[PDB]
Parts: sequence; structure tokens; C-alpha cells
Amino acid sequence: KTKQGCDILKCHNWDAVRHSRKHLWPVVP
Amino acid sequence: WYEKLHEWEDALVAYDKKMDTNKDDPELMLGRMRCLEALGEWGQLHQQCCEKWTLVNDETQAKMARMAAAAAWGLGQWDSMEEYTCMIPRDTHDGAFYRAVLALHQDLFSLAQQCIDKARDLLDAELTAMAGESYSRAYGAMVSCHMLSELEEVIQYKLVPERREIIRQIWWERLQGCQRIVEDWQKILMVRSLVVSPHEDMRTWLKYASLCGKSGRLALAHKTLVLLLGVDPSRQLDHPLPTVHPQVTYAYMKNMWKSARKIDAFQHMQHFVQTMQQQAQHAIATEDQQHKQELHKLMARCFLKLGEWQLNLQ
Amino acid sequence: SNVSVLQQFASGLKRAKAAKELQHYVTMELRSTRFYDQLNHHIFELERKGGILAIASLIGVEGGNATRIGRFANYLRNLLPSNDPVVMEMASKAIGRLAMAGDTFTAEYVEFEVKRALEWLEGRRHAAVLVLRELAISVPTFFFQQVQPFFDNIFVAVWDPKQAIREGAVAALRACLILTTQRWYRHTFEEAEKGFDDRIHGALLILNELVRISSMEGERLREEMEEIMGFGTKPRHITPFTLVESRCCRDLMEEKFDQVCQWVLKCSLIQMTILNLLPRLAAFRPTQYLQDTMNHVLSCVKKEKERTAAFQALGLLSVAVRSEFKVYLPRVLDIIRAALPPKVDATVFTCISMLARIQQDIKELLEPMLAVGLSPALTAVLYDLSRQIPQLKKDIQDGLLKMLSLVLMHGSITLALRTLGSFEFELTQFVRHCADHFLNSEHKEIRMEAARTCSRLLTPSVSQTAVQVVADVLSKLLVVGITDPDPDIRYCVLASLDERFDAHLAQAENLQALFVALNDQVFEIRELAICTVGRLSSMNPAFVMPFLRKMLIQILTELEHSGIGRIKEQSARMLGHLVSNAPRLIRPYMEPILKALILKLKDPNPGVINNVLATIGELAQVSGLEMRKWVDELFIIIMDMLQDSSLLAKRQVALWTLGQLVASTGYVVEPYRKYPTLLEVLLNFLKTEQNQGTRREAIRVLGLLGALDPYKHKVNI
Amino acid sequence: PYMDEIVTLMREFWVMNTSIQSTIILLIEQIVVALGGEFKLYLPQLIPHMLRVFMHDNSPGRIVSIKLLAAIQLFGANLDDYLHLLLPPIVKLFDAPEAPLPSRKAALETVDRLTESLDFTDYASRIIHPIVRTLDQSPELRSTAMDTLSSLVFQLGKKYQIFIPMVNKVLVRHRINHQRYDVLICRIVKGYTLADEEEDPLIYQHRMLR
Amino acid sequence: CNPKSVLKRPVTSEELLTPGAPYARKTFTIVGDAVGWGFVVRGSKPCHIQAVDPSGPAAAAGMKVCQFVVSVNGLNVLHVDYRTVNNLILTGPRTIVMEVMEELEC
Ligand SMILES: O=P(O)(O)O[C@H]1[C@H](OP(=O)(O)O)[C@@H](OP(=O)(O)O)[C@H](OP(=O)(O)O)[C@@H](OP(=O)(O)O)[C@H]1OP(=O)(O)O
Repeated sequence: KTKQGCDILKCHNWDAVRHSRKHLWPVVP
Repeated sequence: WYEKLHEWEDALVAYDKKMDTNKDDPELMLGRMRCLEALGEWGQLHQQCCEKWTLVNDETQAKMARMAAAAAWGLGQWDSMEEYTCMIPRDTHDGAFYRAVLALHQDLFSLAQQCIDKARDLLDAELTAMAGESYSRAYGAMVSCHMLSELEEVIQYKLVPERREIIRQIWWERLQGCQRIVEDWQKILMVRSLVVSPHEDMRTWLKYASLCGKSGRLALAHKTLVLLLGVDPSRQLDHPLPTVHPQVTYAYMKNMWKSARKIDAFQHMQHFVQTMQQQAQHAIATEDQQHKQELHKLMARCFLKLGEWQLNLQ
Repeated sequence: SNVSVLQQFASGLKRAKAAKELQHYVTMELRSTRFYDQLNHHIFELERKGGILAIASLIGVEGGNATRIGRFANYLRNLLPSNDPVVMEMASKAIGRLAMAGDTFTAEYVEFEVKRALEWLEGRRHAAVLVLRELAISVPTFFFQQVQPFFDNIFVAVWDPKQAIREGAVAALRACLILTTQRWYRHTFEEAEKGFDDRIHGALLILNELVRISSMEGERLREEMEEIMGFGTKPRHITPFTLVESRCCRDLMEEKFDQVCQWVLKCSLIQMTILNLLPRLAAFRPTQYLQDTMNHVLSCVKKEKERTAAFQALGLLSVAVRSEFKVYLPRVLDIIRAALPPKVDATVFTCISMLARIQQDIKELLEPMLAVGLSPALTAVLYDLSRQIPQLKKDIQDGLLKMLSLVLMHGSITLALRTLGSFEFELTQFVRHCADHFLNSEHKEIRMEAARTCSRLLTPSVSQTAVQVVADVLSKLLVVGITDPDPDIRYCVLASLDERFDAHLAQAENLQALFVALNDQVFEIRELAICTVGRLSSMNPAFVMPFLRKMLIQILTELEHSGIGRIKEQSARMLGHLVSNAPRLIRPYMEPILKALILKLKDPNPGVINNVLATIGELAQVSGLEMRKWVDELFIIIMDMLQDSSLLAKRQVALWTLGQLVASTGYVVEPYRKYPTLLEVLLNFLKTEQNQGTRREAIRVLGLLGALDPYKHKVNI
Repeated sequence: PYMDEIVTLMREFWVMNTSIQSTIILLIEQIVVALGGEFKLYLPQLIPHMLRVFMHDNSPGRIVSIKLLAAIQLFGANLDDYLHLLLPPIVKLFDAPEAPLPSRKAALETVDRLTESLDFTDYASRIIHPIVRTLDQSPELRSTAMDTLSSLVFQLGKKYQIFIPMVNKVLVRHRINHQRYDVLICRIVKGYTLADEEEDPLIYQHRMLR
Repeated sequence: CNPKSVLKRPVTSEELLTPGAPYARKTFTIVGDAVGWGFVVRGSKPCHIQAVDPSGPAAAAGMKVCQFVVSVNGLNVLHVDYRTVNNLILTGPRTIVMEVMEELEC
């Protein structure tokens, strides 16, 4: 649920969604 | 006269006789630098150019600049190559190529592109005139433009990491068409060193090492083998040769047979082949597609040399 | 076809003439010959300006090699005998332009013209000088065939009792002297000295040319006055297709000073020449002489028709020696102190800028310059002074900002907007108000500059105080870029939205505005729009990709179904932009695209071929080591366009794509054996071709393929 | 099964300027009715011949083009992937001043008639701009051109709202008062509902049919 | 062996900082070239100029070998390593604003 938490999972070959639900058309920055 | 014959080993001793007996004008010393560069001994060339870089005429050191820069590049001392490069004339083919490679070291890709383009037009005049006689005459310049196209692939090598598996595949087959000359391969292989270290491709350096021993100097062919191994087998003789890199150590044993050791090589060959069978077996992992076939192929060569050498000895 | 051409020629002969000539050149290049020749003959016989302009416009476009040279040679000699008005000067330039086309008979025509001009060397001397100068400029090599007779002829023609004739001879002599110096000094000095001992402007002009040729230090300052990123950037992944005078110097200076001191009020041509000669002498020969030159310039500064010449001369002297004008600069400042407030003014700003290149004099002089007016010279001079000498950057910025704010409160307004977007300033209030000019003003010129300055004024691009304003002004630009009537305004708006705005154009609302621009009547906007969405596609693929798939099929539909050479050329160009800009998306679509283009090359029009070959160049970079099964069947098509080229078409694209699909595929040494002619033809291209771009490409192809030893060349024959 | 040869046969004998032109056009109108939905399989094969009739036609008054514009209206929804290359030739017909007036009349009519069965939302700027430069140019095409524009504003939802300042400038200069266009603009400037704005034109057409 | 060294003066620290009389500060702006500017600085504390290409653009606009620099492109670099100065100039624009000590033959 946090940017810091997603980085830990990425090291162990686990991906996660990096956008909230307020906008239904996410854009990768 | 020896330089015009491309015979440098007796040229160096000729210059030493005229200089060791007595120091003379800065013309004989410049001749040695043209001989040390051809032989490929950057260690002796670097100390001569650095010491003489101060007490010479400004015009005299302009000619010395190009040879001094090559010596610095060969030893990897990039802190001193910059000083020598800035004095090479900028209106010559060698004046742009030697500073284009400087930008690659310091990661200046935009600047290097203009230098490569600048060198192409300067080399154009020297190429059209030579091409008017015959292709054989215009070969010393065509190898120069071959090296220019290598610098563009160096830029691509450092940018896209996904292509560093076919870039070092073109460089192999492209080198199979060039004339088998030690001097020509010495410059080409030196360019392919800003990105790929020799330990990353023994398939190319082993071929160059064989070329130097077969037709040129055995001393040069010997230092290129200890570099790949990482240790010098000539220092310690009782200890067995390194087991890793079976292809590299196989070439080293043949070098001993050619030069002076027809008995020590045979003893080392028996130990090397003996350890191969144990290494081949006791391997749970199966790699019969490539590794097992390649290992078995090396076995036939090793056994064949045993029969030939034993008959020669006994 | 002929009726419209005849009507256009008559209208141009009698801005309308320039527009007609440009339209005729475009139509002639796109595309009858007898009708055009008959119209030109009638125009030349009758008027004169239109006939010369039409011939010049058709020169270098139709492609006349020798047939057009002969017809134009007779026409050129017809107007050479009589020195017509300034309109005939274009005919002389047109003759020079035709002679510079590089024809076989051009050398013979130049020699014939030189011989004819030599006899003439004021309805003959003036025409000969202009003709000789045009020939020398167009063909410097042909002008050196006979230079000794030209110098003797010029020395006698310049002595004639005329004023405008000497101006042309001096320019012709300077051009000849420049050509000689680039590759007679005693003869020129002796001739000038003999005439020095009506004979005022001519003598000074000859001496001025020698001084400028001998010393070019002062010429650089004059050129600069008349006129007024990074080594560490990574390349793009997919690159698309692209002596005697010095010895006799004190005597000449003494003679010039005596003439200036004596001929103070006795002779305007001499006064103008004296001021011009003074800056050359001051720079070449640097305190009695300096004081006398300043006094003469000061006397002519207040004189009529001489302030502009004196102002330029004073600035040149100050640049040559700072100590000489250290205390004499106040006189120029005092004279211009009340002159600026009183408001011809173009030279006033030029003198200040020239004399500037100490830091306290410009502190108060800025106010008088502000009230002088808004002119391009004033803005250029102020910007140059600030960059060269940033003594008071805040003071210069404050004055420019104050004037700009007052101007924008209520054609002159367009210059103010350009200055704001020209260089950096120290701005959220301006961008909000700048979004009102183009929404209300109906002038087309003001909206073109208003769009450009808005994008450049958006430099501040994590706080919710500036995100709203930049997102608001960006909305208006998108609306104007798609809802403007003439395509000229729409074209500049989309060009402003460069790669820098990638992070802000990915919003859902902004994407809809760009999607409208994809289907536009003009191709220049569709070509630009498709490139923008391609880069923007990798950012928000949920919106762009569904629309691109429908668009991609339509591009390939036009290639095969529509049997029109113009449409196929149009679609192929757009295809190249899409692949060269969004490589990742097009990578899985190699097979449908390559097969379509290959069939196009083997059709049983230069426009289509030059574009499909360029497109294949980008397709060979995106798909590394994948375009391996088509190289064998692609070399045959490419090689036929180089070897045995029946038509001298554009081989640069074929050469460029040949070396582009071998550096990525890996096919290097093998082609030298299958085609035992590729090595020979590439070497032949070095001597035959003269273009620098093509030559630098043939060398690269040779390096990429290899450096095979000469023996293997013999084996391959 | 035999349609492949028929299309191929017509390719050779359809010379651009010959007495056998109208029977070829009349043959097309009978074929499209027969297939009635699957004509798109063979439509692209005859497009290149049809393309060079709107720019290379020596018939007096452009009767051949007019007789062909009436045939395009019968295609209806058959052309969906071919509208991108067949529309620019149509829009090039009613903006050229030198074209005969009856030919320009049919080009305006064939768009509004084709609107009833196709979606022109994507091709918005392609045909809106040529219309706004025809109202100020020809004072005799005011009535017929507004009908085509009005038939297109209906498909567009609130996305047309940004084009109002373009057209409002032309109308106040020439005093054009069209009843139907007045209704549509009112619903956009001031809200009417929420389920009607930004509505897909094909869904609305299907709803009215059923 | 590795270094050469050019300037006679061993150290110039605390001397350039004081209002030295023999020298006079000057500012040089050098424009880029197709192959590079052609100057090298190899001074530890003062960052003195090591060598200048005689045919390079720098030699055209003065820029003699025996010079010291204190500020580059506005930023003051009076007390930094030579390598850091090289990093800054490369990262900067093509045109470089340089201040030269230009000792007056002393
Ligand atoms: O010079 P030699 O002692 O007779 O060795 C040769 C030589 O090997 P090097 O590359 O080490 O010089 C051959 O290479 P070429 O220079 O002639 O190309 C190589 O042939 P390949 O290049 O085809 O591998 C051949 O190998 P082989 O025995 O497999 O035919 C090998 O012979 P030895 O390994 O038996 O010494």
C-alpha cells in the first residue's frame, strides 16, 4: 500500500500496482 | 632501412648502438618510438616519452604526441593520455580518432559522434588517391576506416544492454576477413577494450596469441597467455598448471613445446589429460548439448598430441 | 496548364510578382515546355522584371542542362548591352545563377562574358562591373582565367567622371582581391597612389578595400554590428534519415588624414567615404591621429546625412582602443542623451552597443533608450550588452519588464512578445494574460508569435499552486491548435508541444484534443500529430493503443488498395514516423509491414521509392537480428539501385539504408562473395560523387562490411 | 463463388473516359443490393478505379461523378475500414470553387445521407473546416451546407462545444439563421440531460430502429 | 613516471588570494569546437592549466599554459580538486566562461 513497501517486494520478484483508485486511467510517470 | 622492411627487432638494436654509445640529436630517439610501438612494448615506450616530454622542442614533441598517446592507452593510464592527446594536430585523421576514443572513456556520446564524422572526411582524401592505383595499395587506409565503424558500435554497446550478445558476434566474423597481420590486429583488438575485457572473450585473444607465436614474436605470444590465466606458470614449475579454462591452458602447453620445453610440456600434458576424466565424470548435471561435446572434442586433441610428442621424444 | 501560366506571368510582370514566381517554380517542379518558352520570350521582348524573375525561378527547378543554357545565354546578352534600371540587376543575378548550375558550357559562357565585359570596361562600365561581380560570386574559379586584364580595365573605368559607377567597380575589385587572397598587391597600391596625387570617393573606396583585405580585424566588428546543447547527451535509439599594405601604411594614413582635414566641407560621397575609411585606419593603425579622427567624426555627427556613418565610425574606434575613447565616450553619450529623449534612431543604438565592447555609464543611459522606441535593433543591443557585460542584470531586467508590462496592458505588440520569449527573464501573471491575445485579436501574425511564446514561457514545469495554472494555459493551446482556420497557426502550436511536455500531455482530457488532430485535411499536421501520439503512447497505453490499432490498419490499407502514387507516398511517410518514434509497439508487427513494403519495391515515381527505403532503415533498427530472412532478397533490390543505375536518382537513401540493415542484422563479410561487385562500386562512388553527405556514408558502409585482405578480393574477382 | 471473376472482369473494361461508364456504375448499384452487407469483401478491389473519377473527369457538368455519388449512399454500413481513403476525395469536391454547382450540391448531400448509417466522430476536423470555408465563400450553398453540418453536430456530443467560436464568427457576419442548427447548439451551451450528451451515434440509431 | 608537471611555481595558495601585484585577473570565454576546446587543467589546489593545443580555439583567445583559474561559468572553483573542475566543465554548456590569473611575466 506504500511506495516503500512495493520496493521491498520488487527485490523478491513480486510486482504490485502503483496507482490509486481515484483515477481509473493510470499513467506510468 | 629496417623500418622500410617492417623488420623491427633488428631495427631497435641498430638504434640502440647509435644511442647507447653516445646521446645525439632528437632524431634517433624518435626512431625508437616508431619501433617500440610496432613491437608492442608500452612499458618501455611510456618511460621514454614521459621523461623526454619536457626537454624537447615544441615542434619535436608534436610528432612524439601520437606515439605517446598510444602508449598511455595500452597501459590503461587515462590520466596521462589526455595530456598527450591535446597536442596532436587537429587537422589530421590521427588527430580526431585519438580524441574520439577519449570521449568514450569519459562518457561523452554527443561529442564523440562529431569526432567520428570529422575523421571520416579527413580519411576520405587519403583513400580516394590510394584507391586509384589498386585495391592492394589502398589497404592501409581501409583498415583505418574499419576501426572508425567499430567506435560507433562501442557507443551502441554502452547504451542498450540488450544488444551485448550480438555485438560480440559481429566482431568475430568481421575479424576473420582481415589480413593476418600482427600490427593490424593489435590496433583493432585495442579498440575492442573500452567495453569488453579479455576475460570476457577468450575465443578472440587465443587466436591472436597463436598468430603472434606462429609468425611473429614468441615473447608477445607468452604475455598474452599469462594474462588470460591470471597467474604465471613460468614462476613456479613444481606446482601443476591451472585446471580452470581448459581451452586456455591447452594452448599454453603447446607454446612450451614449441620454444624450449619438450619434456616439461609432456609431463604437464599427462597430468592435464588425467584430471580431465575425473572432471568429466562425477557430474550429476547434464550438458550434453554443448559442454559435453565440446569437452570430448578437446580430449581428442590432447590425446593426439601425446602420441606425436612421445614418438618425437622416444 | 498554359493559359494559367501565361496569365500568371503577365500578372507578375505587371509581393504579387514574388508569389507568382514561387507558385510557378513549385508547379514546374511538380510537373507545356513550348508554351512556357513562348511566354518567356514574349515577356523578355516586352515586363523585363517579370521575364527575368520567371527565368530565374525556372532555373534550377526544371533541370535544364545544356538546352536551357543556350537559350538563356542569348537572352542574357540582350540585356547586357544596355544598362537598364535596378530591375535589370535581377537579370544579371539570374544570369549568374544560371552560370552557377554547373553546366558543360558554363565555363565557355563565363569566358565569353568576361571577354565582353572587358571591352566595355555609364551604360557600359556599370553593367560590366555588376556582371563581373556576379560571375565572380557564382563562379570564382572561372573569374581567375583573366585577372590581369580586369585590373587594368578597372583602373581605367574607375577614373571616369561618375559616382555610382565607382561603387560597382570597388565591389568588383574587392571580390577579385578576396578571391586572389583566398588562394597583384603592388599593382593595386601603385594604381591607388597615382590616382591619389570627382577623385575623392573613388580613391577612398580603393584604399578602403585594400585596408579591409589586409586587416580583417575591423571587418568582424562591422559584420557583428550589422547583424545586431551539450556534449553529454545520449543519442536517440532510432535515428531517422537526415606585406605590401603593411609597409605603405603610415604614408596612406598620413595622406588620408590630410584629405579628411582639408576636405572637411568641400566634398557627401567623400564625407561618407572618409568616415568609412577612418574606422579601417583606426583599427589597422592605432594620439594626434586618434584625436583628429574623433574631431572629424564629431563634426560630421551633427551634420545631415552623416550621423549614421559617424556613429558607426565612433564605435569602431572605441573598440580598437579603449584608452583613446575612455574620455571621449562622454561626448557621444552627451549627444545621444538628449537625442533619445527627443524621439534615424537605429544607428544610435548600434553606436552604443559597438562602443560598449565603463559599467556606470549604461546605468542611466537605459532610461533614454527605453523611451526611444521598441525596435529589433534596440532589443538586440540591450541583450548583447547584458550577456557580454552583466554589470546590472537586475536593472536591465527591470527596465525591460516594466516596458513589456506597459505595452501588454493595452504589429508593435508582436515585437514585445518576441522579446519576452527570446531570452531568460525573472512570471505567472504574464502567462495568464498572454492567453487572451490570440482569443480576441483577429490578426494572423500576432497569434503565430503568441503561440510560440506561451510554450517557452512555461519553464516552471510538486505544489498545488502552479500545477493548476500550467494545466489551464495548456488547455487553450490545445484548443487553438485544432480550432484555428488557417493551417499556419495550427502548425506552429503543435511544433511548440515538444518532447518536454510528455508528462503533462498524458492526461485523459488532453489526449482527446490530440486525437482530433490525427484526422486533419493537411498532411503537414497529420505527420506532426502522429509523431507526438507515438511517444505519448508508451506513457498512457490505455487510451492511445486502442486508437492506434485502427489507425495502423488504415495506413496499410492505403498502401495496397489505393492505386495512386501520391497516396502511397503519403502513407509510407507516416508509417516511418510511427515506427521511428514508438519502436516497442511496432516490434511484434514486423511481418505484416515488411512484406507490404517489399512487394512495393518490386512493382512492375521517385517519390514513393525515396520514402519506402527510408522507412526500411528504421525497421532494421527496431528488430535486431529478426530481419534475417529478408536480407537475402533485399540486397538484390538495393544493389540494382546502385550498380547499373539507369537513372541518376537519389542514391543517398539506398546507400544509407544499405549500411543501416547490415550493422544490426550482422551480415558483414558474407556479401562480398555472393555479389563480386559491391566492393568495386563503393570505391567508384568516392571519385564520381561530389556530395559530402554521400561520401561520408560510403566510407561507413565500407567499414561496417569489413576490411578483407586484397588476396580474397582477387579470389572473388 | 463467382463474384471474384466479376470484379476482376470489370477492372480491365472500366476505362476512365469511355461510353461504357454508366452501365458500370449501374451494375455496382445492383450488386450492393444483392449482397446487402457482405459487399465489403469486394469493395476495396474497385476503390482505385473509383478514386480517379473525382479528379480526372471531362464529362460536362461532372454528371459521371454525380451518378457515382448516388451509388455511394447505397453502401451504408458496408464501408467501415475504407472511409479513411474514400472520404477525402468526397470532401475535395465541394470546396473547389471551379467545380460545377450541381456537383458540389451532391457532395454536400451525400455526407448527411451517409451520416444516417455511419459514425463520423473520428473524422471531425477533416470535414468541419472545409464547411466553414464554404459558407463564407458561396452565398448560394448556405442552405444545403448547413443541413450537412447540422446532421454532423447531432452525432457529436459536447465535443463540438469548442468549435462554437469558429462558426459563430461566420454566422454573425453573413446573418445565417438555420432552425435545426439553432436547436442543437442550445442543448450544448446550456444543459439538457446527462444520458444524451456524449452519446454513441450507432447506439442511438439502433434504438430508433428498434 | 606517470606525471610530468609544467609550471615552475610549486604552490600559489594564499598568494593569489591576497591582492597580488605581479598578476592581474582576466576572464576568458571559450567557444566549443567540432572536436573539443583543447585545454587541460592539472592543478590540485589552484587548478592550473596543464597544456593548451596551439591550433585549438583556446590558443586563439590567449589561454597560455602558465595560468591559474579560480572561477568557471560563474561558479567559484578557487579551492577544489582538478578532477572536480573537469567534471563541472564537461557537464556545463559548450561555451565556457573562464577566469585566468595570467601572471605578468613574473
Ligand atoms: O597451429 P597448430 O598447432 O597446428 O594448431 C591448429 C590451428 O590452431 P590455432 O588456432 O591454435 O592456431 C588451427 O587454426 P588455424 O589458425 O589454421 O585457423 C586449428 O583449426 P581451426 O581453426 O579449424 O579450429 C587446428 O585445429 P584442429 O586440430 O581441430 O583442426 C589446430 O590444430 P591442433 O589443435 O591439432 O594443434
